[PDB]
Formats: sequence, C-alpha cells, structure tokens
Amino acid sequence: SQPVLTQPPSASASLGASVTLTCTLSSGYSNYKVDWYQQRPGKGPRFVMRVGTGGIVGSKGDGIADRFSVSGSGLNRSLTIKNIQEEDESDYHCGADHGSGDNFVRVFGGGTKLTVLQVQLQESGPGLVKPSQTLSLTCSVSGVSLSGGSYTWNWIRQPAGKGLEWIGRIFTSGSTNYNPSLKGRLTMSIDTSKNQLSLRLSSVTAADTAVYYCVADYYYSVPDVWGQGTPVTVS
Amino acid sequence: GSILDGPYQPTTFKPPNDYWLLISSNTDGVVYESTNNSDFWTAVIAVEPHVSQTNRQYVLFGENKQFNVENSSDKWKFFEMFKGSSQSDFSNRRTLTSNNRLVGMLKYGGRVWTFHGETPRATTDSSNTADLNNISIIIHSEFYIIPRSQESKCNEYINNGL
Repeated sequence: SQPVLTQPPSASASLGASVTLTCTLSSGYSNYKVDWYQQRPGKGPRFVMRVGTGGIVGSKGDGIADRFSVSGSGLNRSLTIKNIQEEDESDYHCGADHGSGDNFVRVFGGGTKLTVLQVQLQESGPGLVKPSQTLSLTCSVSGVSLSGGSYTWNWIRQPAGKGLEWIGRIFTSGSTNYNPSLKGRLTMSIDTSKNQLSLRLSSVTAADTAVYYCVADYYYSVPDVWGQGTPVTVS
Repeated sequence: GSILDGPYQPTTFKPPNDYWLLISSNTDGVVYESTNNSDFWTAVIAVEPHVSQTNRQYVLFGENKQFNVENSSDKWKFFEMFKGSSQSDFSNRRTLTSNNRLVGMLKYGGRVWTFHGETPRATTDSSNTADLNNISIIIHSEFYIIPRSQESKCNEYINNGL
C-alpha cells in the first residue's frame, strides 16, 4: 500500500455556490489516476468520475449531474461541484490502484463529508458475529454470468474511522489478490454455477465491525458497480 | 474441409489456449481490445492506406483516446497500443503493415502472440503475462479460428490473404 491519499474530513458549501473537493497523493505518484465516489445519506458509495492530470478518464457514473467536473494537477486531484444542490450533501471518497499482478493493492482516502448550507449486486451476511468466529458473506449477482470472464469482483469494507478499506478481489478463474493487512485470514471464492461471490474471514475481532460491499469491475469500462452492503457487528 | 473456422460474429469472450484468432478488418478504427485487468492491456487500431497526419478518436477500454495517425504506405497499418498496469499509460508497442487487413492473436505458453512487421514478411512476437487464463477479448470484426498446430497456414493468410 505504497501511495497515501489525503482527503480533508469535512467540507462546507452554500446552495448554488461552487465547491472543490480534493484528494492529494503522496510523493512519487504524480501520474496516478484516482476514482471519486459519492456516498449519499442512507446509501453506500457509487462511482462518480476517474481523473488523472489530464482530466476525466472514461465515462462518469450513472446519475452524476453535469454540475460535476473533475481535474488534476501535480499531486492534486479535484472534484468540482457547481450550482450545489442539497442532494449533493454526501460523503466523497478517493480511491486508487497501485501495482499489477501479484502485488496489486487498492488504497482509499479518509473520506470528505460535504455538508450543504443492468448489473445488480446484493450482499448477505450474519449481521452479528462473535469474536474468533469466521465471518461468512455472500453476494448474489444478477446482471451477468460469473462464467463470462470479463469482470473482476472486489470486496470493500467501511469500518471504524468511516473510510473505505479494500480487502480483496477475485477473478473469473478464481485467482485472488488480498490486502496484506488482513494476514491470511481472508479467503475469497466464486461460484460459477450459482452466480455467487463468497467471502470467509477467520478470527474476527471488533476491528472487523464494518459494512461490507461487493463491487463489480467490468474489464472494458471505467465506472464501478456497488452493492448496497451488508452490516457486520462483531460481538 | 476447412482451415478457416468461421467467420464468427464480432463478440466478447475468453478464447481457448493454443488457437489463433484471425481477425478480418473491414474499416478503420479499433479492431479489438483485450485484457486480463491485471498486467496485460492491448488494443489494435486500423489506419487505412495513404492517410496524412490527422487526429482521430478511439474508445479503448471505455476511455476516449485522441491519437495522431500517419499512414504513408500503400498498405493498411495496424498499431498495437499496450499498457501493463492499471495506472500505466498506453504506448505503441507493435505495428503490422498489411494489405490483407488481417491481424492475429494467440494465447500459448504463458504468453500472448501477435503478428507484426510488413507483409508478406510479418512475424510473431510475444508478450509475457502472469495471468493468461483471465485474458479476454472484444473483437469488433468478424474472425476465424485456427489451431496453433496449423500456425503455418495462419502465417500465410496474414502475409498473403486468401
């Protein structure tokens, strides 16, 4: 997890004004692209836009208004909202890929709380889990066949601290990349015939209390697709 | 009674190992995109003969790219754009100068093999990957399937056409 993403915890703006949310990369990553995510009240994150130093990369997310623009220069990456509406009050998250093949990691910013003055994924879980037990989560997918072979499936949790944490990703063949911070406690599986994604996390602790999200990543497009998450509370 | 199995409708799929995909380009633009989303990203674009320096828009993996393109030859040019990581930029890796408008791609031996050079002397070249099995492709043109054991015939086609 070599790069670090810095987001201010909070930002404020008045109706109809403009505001620029920013995400600052650590030194040595001036060329990196970042994804912006919008987490509306009572919702999980959704994809907004991808930006490098040359502006937006790929298509913006579904439901993103034309008031949302995006820019980048140096280590700064910026999401600009003009003519702010109250539905723009939300939490905004910064994410970035790092590495390729076996050493791949995804890093996230702390999140910024902005206050204003197809393919479907459904995650299921136990709700409550006692410590030292094994957390078992599943996610059903309805938009595509998991045997198609053009999707990478990520799991991302929101624990204490309120910032997103990438925990792993699995490919159609069953090959995986896990976050090293989880030791080897995390195993991820794909059920080709039931169209299901499954997750096991051994020896859970209060540190594992979080909302868990499954995120589809289509090979040939930029926008993500998130499930709405499964709450997990460790006794 | 066929060496050329096809032609097949343009499609998106994970090709089996040890089979040449012989892709027949009809018009200029993206011919195919292929990736495993880990360490391999490639896209071939087609430029028609006698095109002076001009700027063209291409969609690569859902991203708008504006490339300056030159083709002074009497033949078509097929440029391979490659990148090896998510944060990487695309760069020109290979060029196929061909009047038969055929490209080829093979997954074998843990590598991806394509044709490059100028017909009728084009040759195969390899790209290393650590995840061959997850490599898929969107083919924008009709295509044929030839087994690797018949690569000689594939070669001839790419170099000489039908």
